[PDB]
Amino acid sequence: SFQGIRQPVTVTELVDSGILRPSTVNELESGSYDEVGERIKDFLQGSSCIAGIYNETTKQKLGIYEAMKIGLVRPGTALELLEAQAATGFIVDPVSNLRLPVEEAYKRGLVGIEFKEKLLSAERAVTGYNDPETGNIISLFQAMNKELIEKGHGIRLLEAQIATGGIIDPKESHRLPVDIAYKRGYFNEELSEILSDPSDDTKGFFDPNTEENLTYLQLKERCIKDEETGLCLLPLKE
Amino acid sequence: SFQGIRQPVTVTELVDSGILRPSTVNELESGSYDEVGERIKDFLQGSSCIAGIYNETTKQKLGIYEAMKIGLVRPGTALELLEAQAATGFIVDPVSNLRLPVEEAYKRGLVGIEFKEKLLSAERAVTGYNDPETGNIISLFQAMNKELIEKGHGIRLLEAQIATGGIIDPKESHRLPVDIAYKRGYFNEELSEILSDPSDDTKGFFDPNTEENLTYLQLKERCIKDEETGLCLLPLKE
Repeated sequence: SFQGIRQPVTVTELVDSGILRPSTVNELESGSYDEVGERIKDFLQGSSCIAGIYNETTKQKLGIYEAMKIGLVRPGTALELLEAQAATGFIVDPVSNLRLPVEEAYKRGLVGIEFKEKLLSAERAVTGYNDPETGNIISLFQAMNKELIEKGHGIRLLEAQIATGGIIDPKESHRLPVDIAYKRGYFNEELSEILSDPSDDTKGFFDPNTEENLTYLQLKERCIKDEETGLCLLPLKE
Repeated sequence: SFQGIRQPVTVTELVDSGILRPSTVNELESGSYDEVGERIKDFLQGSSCIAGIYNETTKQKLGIYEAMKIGLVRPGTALELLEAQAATGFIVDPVSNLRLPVEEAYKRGLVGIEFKEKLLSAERAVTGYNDPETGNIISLFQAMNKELIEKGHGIRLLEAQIATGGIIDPKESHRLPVDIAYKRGYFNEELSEILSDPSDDTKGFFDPNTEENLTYLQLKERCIKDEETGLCLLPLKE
């Protein structure tokens, strides 16, 4: 029925997901559909992330890669935002307002050849990883529980997702309330505590201006919204 | 130890609350406290609400009551924002940057004599209502389950709270993760669904500009942040 990150989402799947109320279905059959998917938008694909940069100097908006290609953000911090962009679904171009998978983005010149390989791994936190035994699609979380990636790197991707609608379901392709995420084994309370009560390890992202470390949630709120796009933008200088 | 809405909050109470990790406690004996309460701020008192107004005309920021006293917001919508303010803990003065209980606000001239009685009831969704038989402090939720208030009015206050840190615990005086709120009988999934999938019913609040109905979450994102205060402000005109 509705459009998810990659795959379409069934109306049943969302009601089971604790997203839509049993009544709103009896209202779709004998009702609209462009408004329902408009009321439950943040779950289908998610809310805005740090789409681009906006430097006070020229008053222009820029993608993340373009700004590092011209010296306004060191290659280092560029990777983080472009990873958190991948881990939520799509790479973004504020100028044109495009949202696209790593492969498309690379064709369109929105991301470097040097970054492409890493941005192709952080996107598996969207479409799923693979189980060494069984070859079955498992969650980023289940991938941390089987030791296929560092808890610092994995944790950094989970907060990018939680700060833009909730943790994603690999199989169903959409955002999920924290409780359902717990029921389906894709997150837990031990992890919520690490974000609510951050430490010096969980300071994954770096703020260019104030030059300090913080969480996606924290950095994201340091951003300004755009009117014709809505995409949150990180203000910079020089 | 930490400061809550009204009452102080024990370090045990927060760990039980699924808020602080068991390690951060043993790390309170070993070097801070002004930073811990700075990492878990949104729960202690909460995030910003719609504190005031900002009219494009004069470029000034105003409290909600002052704007209706000069004609820039009809008495009707004034009540909504001043109720949602009460139901989150404190009434707000963007100009001076004060946060205060209804009683103090009324002395200070931030709210009218006509509104005082209603703003004194919506604050019970903060400090608790009273159970007829046994006269014990019950949750706003429990007050809805015993028919002491309309589900439309009660629902409108729960979304004001959820959009600013989470539902509040009357007894403990702080915000709570949705799952704990469920465990303690202060919310449920049947209610999350009404917010995630909102209707013409759960549209409680009115936007003066676009002139339409929406949820606190939606209206709040239509707001701009302030630099010296951080309080979200609702932009208007005339």
